[PDB]
Amino acid sequence: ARVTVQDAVEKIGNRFDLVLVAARRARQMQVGGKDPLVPEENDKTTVIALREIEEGLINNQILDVRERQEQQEQ
Amino acid sequence: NQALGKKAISKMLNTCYRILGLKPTVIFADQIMYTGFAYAARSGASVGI
Amino acid sequence: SCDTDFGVCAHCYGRDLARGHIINKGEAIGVIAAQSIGEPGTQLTM
Ligand SMILES: [Zn+2]
Repeated sequence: ARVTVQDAVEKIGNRFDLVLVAARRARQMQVGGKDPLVPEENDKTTVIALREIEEGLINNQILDVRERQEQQEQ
Repeated sequence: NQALGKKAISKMLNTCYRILGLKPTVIFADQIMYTGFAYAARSGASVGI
Repeated sequence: SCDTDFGVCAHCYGRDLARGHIINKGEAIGVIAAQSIGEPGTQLTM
């Protein structure tokens, strides 16, 4: 779990767009059709998305390109 | 190296935040409160007549 | 003297006091200012 989101905040620094990005990632991982890109340690989807953001592996641009690639595949 | 009278401790936390960041200052605040409680209890400070 | 329309420039308003960095866009600075001014007052001697 993440007691503080400062590490995730400095990756995409707005403290406001981070909430939207994490909400989108958590929605993807929760409603189905997605699997976590970071090892899952019994914690909920919110902190998984936050840790993916903090590790620098999830961002808005790459989320958009992944959605575009999924649309192109279908 | 002071008496830490309710103001030096506040400045301690402020300098820790300014220089180190947020996670170190949160851990520092938790440790400060733990050790302060423990040693205040050990001191046995009591008010008498 | 923000000189902008319907808002306040992120630079003309200094860094926010809650965080070290400069204030990001979208923060509702008016409500924060009003609450900060009105939080004392229940202790002002009148
Ligand atoms: Zn301005």
